[PDB]
This record gives sequence, C-alpha cells and structure tokens, in this order.
Amino acid sequence: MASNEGVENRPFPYLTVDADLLSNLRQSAAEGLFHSFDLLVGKDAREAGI
Amino acid sequence: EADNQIMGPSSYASFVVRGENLVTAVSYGRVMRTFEHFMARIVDSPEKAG
Amino acid sequence: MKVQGSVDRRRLQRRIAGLLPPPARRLNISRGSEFTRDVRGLVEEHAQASSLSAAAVWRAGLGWRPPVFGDFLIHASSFNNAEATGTPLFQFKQSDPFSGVDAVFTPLSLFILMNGLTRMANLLYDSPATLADLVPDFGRLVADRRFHNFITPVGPLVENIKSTYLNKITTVVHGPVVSKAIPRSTVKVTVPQEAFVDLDAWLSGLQPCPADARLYVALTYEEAGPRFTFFQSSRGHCQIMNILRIYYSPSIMHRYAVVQPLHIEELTFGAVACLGTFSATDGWRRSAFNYRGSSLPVVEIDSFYSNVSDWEVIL
Amino acid sequence: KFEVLLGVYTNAIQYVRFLETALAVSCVNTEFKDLSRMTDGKIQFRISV
Amino acid sequence: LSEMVAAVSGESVLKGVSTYTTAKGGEPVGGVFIVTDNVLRQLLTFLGE
Repeated sequence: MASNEGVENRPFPYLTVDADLLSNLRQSAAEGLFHSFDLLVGKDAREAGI
Repeated sequence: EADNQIMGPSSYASFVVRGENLVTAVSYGRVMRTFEHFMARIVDSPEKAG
Repeated sequence: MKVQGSVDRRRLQRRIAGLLPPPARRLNISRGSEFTRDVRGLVEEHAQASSLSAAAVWRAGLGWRPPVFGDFLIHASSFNNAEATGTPLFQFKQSDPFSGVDAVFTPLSLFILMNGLTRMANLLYDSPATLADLVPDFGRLVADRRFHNFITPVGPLVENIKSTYLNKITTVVHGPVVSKAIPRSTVKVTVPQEAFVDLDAWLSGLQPCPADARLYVALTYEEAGPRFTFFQSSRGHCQIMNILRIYYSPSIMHRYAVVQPLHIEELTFGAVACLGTFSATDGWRRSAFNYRGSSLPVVEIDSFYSNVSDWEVIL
Repeated sequence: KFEVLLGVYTNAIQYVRFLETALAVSCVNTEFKDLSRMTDGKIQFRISV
Repeated sequence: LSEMVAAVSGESVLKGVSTYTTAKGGEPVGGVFIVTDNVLRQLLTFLGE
C-alpha cells in the first residue's frame, strides 16, 4: 500500500539478528509484498533526533 | 518598615532526564515528570492512599 | 553565597572554541628550519585530508565570496581623479585600437554626452570634447538606436592607480563588492539621487516583501535626447518591465512624429538590464558630493551583489 | 621607526542577576538541561466538587 | 534638593579615584551645594541636624 503509514523512524536499540534478509529485497518492495515499508536514501539513513 | 531584607534560594531546582525517562524519550517520544515518583506510587506500594 | 546566575560561561567558551576555524598555514622561506617544519606540517595535513581509511582524517565538517576583479586602463581626461570609489561605470568598444584607452564611462559623463546636476557635471567636465571624440558616431548611434548594445555595464570601481595620461582601474564584475589591499574591506555603490525613480513608491491585501531588492538600468530615446535611468525595485523580472512601460507611456505618446514608417530601425523606446541585488527592508542613504562645485544629492546603497544583465527591448 | 600607541578602554557594566531581584519571589525557577528538545508540555489538574 | 541631586550623578569614565569621606566615618560625600550666605542660614533653619 502506501509507504509510510505506521512506520516509526525513531532510533531504537535494534537487535543484530544473524539470518540474512537481503535476498529479493528491492523487487518485493517494488511489487508490494509487505505493507507499511519505508525506504530511506543515504542522506536520510541515520539515527533520528530525540 | 525596617526590614529591607528577605531570604531566597541561591540556585535553581535542577531537573535532569535520567535513564528511566531516557528510554521512554527514545522509544515513545514522551518523558514523565520524575518517573521515580510515579513508580513509588504505582508499583511499589499497593494502596499508599494520598 | 553568590547566586551563580542562570547561564554558564564555560559552555559558551567551549562551543565558540569549537566554532573557530583552524589557522592558515604560513610558510617561512627565509629560515631553513622553519621551512622544513612547515613542509612537515603540510605533508601531515595532506595525509590527514585525503585518506578514506580513518575518520579523524575526515575534516569537511562545517563561503568564498570575494568579487571577480577585472582591470581596465583609461585616459586621464575621460575620468576625474576625484570621482568617488564605487560608482557604477559603463564601458564602450573601440573598433581597431583597444590597447590605447578603454574609454570607460561614468553616469555624469553620460549625462554630459547626451546633453544643478548640469552645473556639477560641467564643474567636473568643462571642455568635454574628448567625450565626443570617444564615441565618433554618437550622433549616428542615437538614431541607429544601437547605443545600448555597445554600452556594457561594468559596475562599481574599487581602486584607480593614478598616472599622467592613463588610469589603472579595478572593477567588480560578479559577486559582492570588496577591496584587496587589507583583509578585504568593503565598499558601497553610489547613484545620484535625482534622475533616479523609486518604482516601488511610484504607485503608492498587503503587498508581500521579498528578501532581495534589485537595481535595474534602462536607456530611453526621447525627443529630448537619450537618457538613462536606474530603478530600485523588488517584484520580479516579469513585472518590472510592465510597470516600467506603464511609467514611460506619457513619454512614449510623444514619439509618433519621430518614428519612420518606411525604416523600422528607430522604433525601440529603450532597453532594461539588471545590475545587482541588495538588501530590502532597509532603504538607502543620502549624501552629497564633496567636490569643488558639488551640489548633487546622491543615494548610496549597501550590500551590493553585482550580477549584471543584458539589455532587453521594451516598447 | 614604527610608532606604537595606547588608547584606554572603559566598561559601563553593572552586576545584575535574577534571583537577587525581588521578582524572583513571584516565580519558581527550575533548570532544565535540554529544553530545546521538549516539543510540548502540560499539567493535568483533577478537582473534586 | 533630593530631586536636584538625583537629576545629576550617573557614571564617570575615569573611575579611579577615592572620594572624600566624613571624618566621623561612614558614607563618602556625594556632592557639593554652593550657595550664598543667606540661603545657607535659611537652609540651616529648614534643615537642622
């Protein structure tokens, strides 16, 4: 559906998980597999302010 | 009237965001006033009627 | 028991000490050891500025705005030694010989060529026949109306080294006006107060105020000869021309007799250029010249960013 | 020969602080460390009748 | 007279010297009222002490 509906951008402490997710990422993001996904380009991929 | 003098505090009352509030600020984007107080009221004692 | 106050100076000192840029690297050539030490510092700085490997080697964290200087050489008759620094000047093109003189022109010189302010201009220039010799086809170029194509704006002058016949002149072309001799002391730009029309007040919800206000320049062939006018406006390049034509309409009505039905080369009423941009919400300042016969009131404007434009036809 | 000149300086400050004024009895003064970050704040009174 | 002495005063640029004090001790002198002799006696009548 729409990109940003419930996506929170806030900087949480994320867990580093071992399994690999990168496979088929951009294609499944473009066709629309999962709803409420957010893409951020290199200028906007940082820890947000508080 | 021969007083020409009062007495007041010399430094401001400090308030700082501790960790217990910092987690809520980071995740939920809200900070409570002196979380220690609400925790001593809610979780520690069952009644503690005011 | 002092209060200690409400704000702390340690924070201010620290953050400002962080804000100061590192010093320029002097290189000491006269003494050997100082030279060697500065060269060592230079190689360390290049190692510190170009290696993606480390992070402290990343220095880009936290503008170059002098003007572009252009030097012109002119005869000592076609320029008063006393004329103030920063007056916008306009240039002319010679056909074969250009190295002899450039023949750069001043607004009072244009007022003289075109025929109070008259008396001031004569007290600057009593015998301005050299002025007629600089443009041989003045009487031809008023009619051919090609006069604006050759008068190219040069803008404010900074310095003029004074010689017997030739004059050395430094002119701001693009960028903010600034000097050179010192840590770049600033200048301002002067235009006579008469023969200048404020087109933001000529027609005077609430009209909006932009950040930047521009100065235009226009050249009009009336039956009383040609004349030049500079306009302090702010609205837009698409509206200043319309408002200017509305302004000139009473002077345009007179040109029915002079125009030629057969030859269409004379019809243009004038052209408009944009010289530069200055701060709005301020206004300008009033001063008189300090010369021997000085009676002209003059507007002078701060914060001039010289961005010259071309002549655009209006009619 | 180069001439070095001296020209004297004066300051017209006066020591002034907020708590030493009496107005400071009107308010109650707390120092918040990071106030620019706080977006909004509110107080919620509950009054029984 | 108090209005008169308030109209002046202020700050001085030099700000260096020590000022005359009363010999008994205490406050340093603020200013000088130069008058004639008759106004002097009448001011001593209106102002004793």
